[PDB]
Amino acid sequence: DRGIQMLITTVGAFAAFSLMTIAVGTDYWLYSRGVCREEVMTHSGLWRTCCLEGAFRGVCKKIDHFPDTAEYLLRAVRASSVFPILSVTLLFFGGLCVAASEFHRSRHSVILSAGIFFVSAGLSNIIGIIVYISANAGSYSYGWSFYFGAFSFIIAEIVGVVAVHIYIEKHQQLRA
Amino acid sequence: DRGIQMLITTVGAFAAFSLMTIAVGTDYWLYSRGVCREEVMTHSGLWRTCCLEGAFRGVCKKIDHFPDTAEYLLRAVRASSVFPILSVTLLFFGGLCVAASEFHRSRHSVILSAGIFFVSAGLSNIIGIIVYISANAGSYSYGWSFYFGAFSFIIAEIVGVVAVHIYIEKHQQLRA
Amino acid sequence: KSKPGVFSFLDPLAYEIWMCIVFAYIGVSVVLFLVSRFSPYEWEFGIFNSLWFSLGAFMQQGCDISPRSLSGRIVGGVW
Amino acid sequence: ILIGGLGLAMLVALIEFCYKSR
Ligand SMILES: CCCCCCCC/C=C\CCCCCCCC(=O)OC[C@H](O)CO
Ligand SMILES: CCCCCCCCCCCCCCCC(=O)O
Repeated sequence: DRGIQMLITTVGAFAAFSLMTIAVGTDYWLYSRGVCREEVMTHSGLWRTCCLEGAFRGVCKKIDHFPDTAEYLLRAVRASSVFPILSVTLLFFGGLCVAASEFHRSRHSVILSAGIFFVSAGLSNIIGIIVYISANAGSYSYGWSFYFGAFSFIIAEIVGVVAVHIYIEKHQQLRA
Repeated sequence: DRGIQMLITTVGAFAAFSLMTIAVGTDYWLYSRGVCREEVMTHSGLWRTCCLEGAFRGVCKKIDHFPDTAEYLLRAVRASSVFPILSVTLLFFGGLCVAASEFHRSRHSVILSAGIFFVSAGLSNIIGIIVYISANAGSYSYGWSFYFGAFSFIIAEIVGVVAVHIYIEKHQQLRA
Repeated sequence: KSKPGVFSFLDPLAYEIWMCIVFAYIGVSVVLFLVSRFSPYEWEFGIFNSLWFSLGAFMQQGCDISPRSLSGRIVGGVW
Repeated sequence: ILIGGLGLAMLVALIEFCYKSR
């Protein structure tokens, strides 16, 4: 099933990267009641907050991420969205390795490295989610951008597993 | 690694002994508010308490350990500091055995003895620390003398492990 | 607001208890190794496996291997 | 009790070892 395995890997890598990039771009992480500048229903993301109703509806303002070392570091890390961006980077590199595999069948470690990138992307994603949620804590709901990030994590981990299976089976078959 | 094992053992024996002896000697176990004669910041060891700011800065006085049979025994044990001293004694004997092992290559048990001494020193050290902490609290901070004791414990246990490995390897090589 | 604090899960026990747990862990692992080995009748409880046994015992996760001797069982039982 | 048991364990190990030696 190597053809199907590679198909799953490529489709999944693209899906994870697309979902994660959209999530980092779009502004439907959180539904709360803040202000785009009275408090009304809004819809914030990682960078901008926007009004969901009333006169200033459609108006968005840059999130004042800033207004205790730990509080400072959390605020810093959440302000820059280090971890969502790092997960996007690693998904990109994983996709590059998956693409490069076919054009260079000589070296095995390419697809292995793809797998490892994907796994690491998932871990960065988790850290991101935790930092985001924790920084918010310092009524509400989560939007579809948040869930895009979550589904990116799941798919990334699946693709990592499949990639490592491909590498394992190549070394198992060729060695014996 | 035989030469390297013995080098680690000897260096470690000396390091553990030196750290524990310094710790038992020096007077920076605890940073707390008291009087070496209004009470100023001070630093205490096992024996002397000394003010580090004020008119009497640099003055020292013998701790009054004895200002409920269990309380009496705790006070006794912490006054004599039998356990830190016993830890130093056993580290000394372990070091002596390590030195002697270099001579009597016929009798293996010498190095095993070293091992056991070091392990035992570690146990007495831990009892020491518990007794010390238990007696004190019956704000504050711990100085570098306390941490010297702690590092002595760790190194002692590592050296004990290495010594026992040396003996095991002797009795394994002999069977072959 | 009293912000919880990143390592606030340690709060139920004093810092001294945590540090002593770590020391006790090392001492238990080393004694289990020692009483399991120098007995020349037998010589699976090397140092690395001793550390793993002790860690799993503390986390109440059980073990691949249990001590079989009386000495190893005493150590295991008190831990 | 913990450190007591470790001490006891070491003692029992020595005894059993000497017994099995002779
Ligand atoms: C085959 C089995 C091998 C067995 C292996 C032996 C290890 C036993 C383990 C744990 C119990 C020890 C804890 C109980 C300690 C008793 C001391 C105690 O409780 O003292 C209270 C004091 O009397 C105040 O009044
Ligand atoms: C048997 C090993 C179990 C693992 C135990 C975790 C150790 C936690 C860290 C110990 C150092 C001190 C932490 C407390 C610091 C504080 O909050 O003041």
